[PDB]
Amino acid sequence: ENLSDVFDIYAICACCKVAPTSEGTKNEPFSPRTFRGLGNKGTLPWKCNSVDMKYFRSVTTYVDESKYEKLKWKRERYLRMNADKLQNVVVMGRSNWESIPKQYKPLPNRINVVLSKTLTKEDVKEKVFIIDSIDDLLLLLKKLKYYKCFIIGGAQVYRECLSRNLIKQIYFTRINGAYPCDVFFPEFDESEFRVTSVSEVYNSKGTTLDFLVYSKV
Ligand SMILES: NC(=O)C1=CN([C@@H]2O[C@H](COP(=O)(O)OP(=O)(O)OC[C@H]3O[C@@H](n4cnc5c(N)ncnc54)[C@H](OP(=O)(O)O)[C@@H]3O)[C@@H](O)[C@H]2O)C=CC1
Ligand SMILES: CCc1nc(N)nc(N)c1-c1ccc(Cl)cc1
Repeated sequence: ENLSDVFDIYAICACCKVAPTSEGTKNEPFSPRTFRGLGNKGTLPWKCNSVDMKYFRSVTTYVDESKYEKLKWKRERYLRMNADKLQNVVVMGRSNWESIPKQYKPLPNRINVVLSKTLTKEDVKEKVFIIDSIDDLLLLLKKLKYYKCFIIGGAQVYRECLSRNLIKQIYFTRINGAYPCDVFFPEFDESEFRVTSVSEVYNSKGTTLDFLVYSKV
């Protein structure tokens, strides 16, 4: 009855502290969420961060063949009632797909999926599934051999999956720095997600950061 568990749908993101503004109705100097800044002008708020990229890459790439068996059965039973290299699935919005550096798209060692009702195969020469909605993602997953399904961006992609309770875990990176932002991470029922992993602190050129993991418990 839990699709996020049956199809191992997780979410991964990186958020920073929002940089204040002296004009407008959007300045929150006492926000209860110190880390809510997701993007700024179609780009990352902090630009580049070697550690986070390394972490994100590792996480969304790692596969354990010695664990797929259990997963295959879990999905077979559900479906009831192709010798393809085992890989994870990454799901992104059109913007995110259009920002990836040419030499990184499609994401290496990963099955890429882009949510869009505008793009077409004719215009994208790279291998990647294009879907109209989350419902189509579900369909795709029901008939696709993969390890885990990672949602990597952006705002609305995250917001629809949460509200539809399709998220088993959340990989949350906390960038410790203030940056101007215009896109933020959506809010969710914190109560149904308990923090199950708290990493040590890390440093990326004076900018500290850490990695958390919440599990729908
Ligand atoms: N720090 C982090 O971890 C992350 C940061 N970001 C940042 O976020 C900003 C991008 O934000 P945003 O424009 O929201 O990004 P998206 O990548 O979601 O692009 C929006 C577009 O994606 C499509 N889309 C989004 N949701 C859906 C949906 N539910 N169904 C179908 N299509 C959908 C639409 O395409 P169409 O119009 O073709 O239908 C849409 O107009 C950037 O600055 C990026 O760097 C993004 C992810 C993670
Ligand atoms: C390395 C950035 C990064 N770090 C973390 N922690 N989570 C993410 N989801 C992304 C990310 C954002 C946009 C694209 Cl297009 C690909 C990945």
